[PDB]
Amino acid sequence: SMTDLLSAEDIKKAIGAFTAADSFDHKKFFQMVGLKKKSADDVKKVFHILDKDKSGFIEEDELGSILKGFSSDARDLSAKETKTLMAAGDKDGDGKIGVEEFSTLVAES
Repeated sequence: SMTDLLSAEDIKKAIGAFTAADSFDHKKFFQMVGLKKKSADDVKKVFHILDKDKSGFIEEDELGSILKGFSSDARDLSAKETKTLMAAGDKDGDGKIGVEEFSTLVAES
């Protein structure tokens, strides 16, 4: 889980409070979820949870799957988010998010 690091409450509200909004851009959700509340290391703690067999990074395509890790209560990465959230979080512009970019996504939102 990611409650000891990331604000457990935030993730609960941010995830279940935005059905369509976050559906467009989770960036804002990134703020409400409380991912910024901590540092890249803290947020990364979940990255190890979700990025278990992603070889260090998840692909925008599969990103919509791994999404449920946190979003299991909300929706997943759709066309909009793949291009919006993945392409954003992965500011480096690699179409994917790895241990390196997962820190950048914190600076994004």
